[PDB]
Amino acid sequence: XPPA
Amino acid sequence: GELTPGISALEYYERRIRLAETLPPKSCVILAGNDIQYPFQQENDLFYLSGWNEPNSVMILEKPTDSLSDTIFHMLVPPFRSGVYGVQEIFNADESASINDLSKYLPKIINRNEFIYFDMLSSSNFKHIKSLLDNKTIKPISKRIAEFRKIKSPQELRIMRRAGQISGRSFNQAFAKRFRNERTLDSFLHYKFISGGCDKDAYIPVVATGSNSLCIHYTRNDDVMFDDEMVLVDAAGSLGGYCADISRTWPNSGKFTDAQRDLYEAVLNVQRDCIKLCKASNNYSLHDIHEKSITLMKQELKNLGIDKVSGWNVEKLYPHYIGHNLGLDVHDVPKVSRYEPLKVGQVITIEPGLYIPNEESFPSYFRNVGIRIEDDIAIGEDTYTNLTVEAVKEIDDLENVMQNG
Ligand SMILES: [Mn+2]
Ligand SMILES: [Mn+2]
Repeated sequence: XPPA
Repeated sequence: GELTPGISALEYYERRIRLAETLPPKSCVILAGNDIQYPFQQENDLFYLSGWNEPNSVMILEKPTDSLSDTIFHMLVPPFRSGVYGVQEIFNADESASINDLSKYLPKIINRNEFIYFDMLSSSNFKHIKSLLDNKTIKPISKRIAEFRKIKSPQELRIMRRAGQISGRSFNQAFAKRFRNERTLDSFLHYKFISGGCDKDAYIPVVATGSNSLCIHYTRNDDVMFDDEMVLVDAAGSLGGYCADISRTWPNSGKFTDAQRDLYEAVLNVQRDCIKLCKASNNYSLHDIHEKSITLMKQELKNLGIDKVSGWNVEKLYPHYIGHNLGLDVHDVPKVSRYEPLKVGQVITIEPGLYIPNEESFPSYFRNVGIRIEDDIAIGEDTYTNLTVEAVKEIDDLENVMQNG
């Protein structure tokens, strides 16, 4: 998963 | 008749021709590979152009004139090994030699060219070549290669679909069982990926039950699983170099309660609406989609009556981005622009979520709960393609597999  | 799983030797040749079509006369590109530290992991820019997966090697691509039929492809390799005769007969290199001859072979190429492409800003051959370059011009190359990697070919799309199908059926088989510790669920999914046909894990996974689900980077995966909680899992496999990526959440007891139903439906509502936008005729960009996902979530929070809490705006209950590009790396091509419209052939993820803290300002049946749902989507001309569609997510489909199998 999530980048930022 | 393939070279690597899913890709033929002819496509690799066409990738090299397309890059040469953007270079001026008298240029040469230089790329160095990685070393053994551990299962080996090649430098992905060199793998995209050749398919070679041995350590301690150097690749060079040379363009002498303004004609596309004079191009030359060099490779330097160690003397199981493929060898000098195999790298030409199987990988189709025009010239080859032993890696021990780098101090005499490379200088002959540099002296006869005008433009030198090398990323001056850790491998053993990298430190060697950089020390040589500190009336010619030195230019970067990594950003220019990424603009090609972000548009997948029809064959590339087909191998990514197979890895997403294998990971999704493994989730369905886990839904029909009961587990009492995070570590048993972890080792089950890993074995199903491999015996299903994948090569290895795509990334280090998350298995977090109960209150552990509030930590976005939880990795220990060794706790006891209580009968009153839900669990959040993020894991997937990889095949031939290409990655997948999946998230699901479900209750440990096998039946949704009323409070569990109301929170899960808020997350699923946002995800379905955002997936419908992924059409290239709409002209949306990735950042446009993130902005619209914030507007949709705050309406769901208003219907729940939990949107006016002092000190907990929407950015604190939903504190991460909406997705990213996907390919040979998990966070693929991170240097392209987030603000330009999406094109036909890209692959992106969609993964919103919600996470409620342990404070008295919220109802007692909402504290210490976290949920996330994620899929992989390919962009089309006037439609799209869901690559991980086999894994169920609707409430009525979930409860049917958990109870009947
Ligand atoms: Mn993920
Ligand atoms: Mn992801």
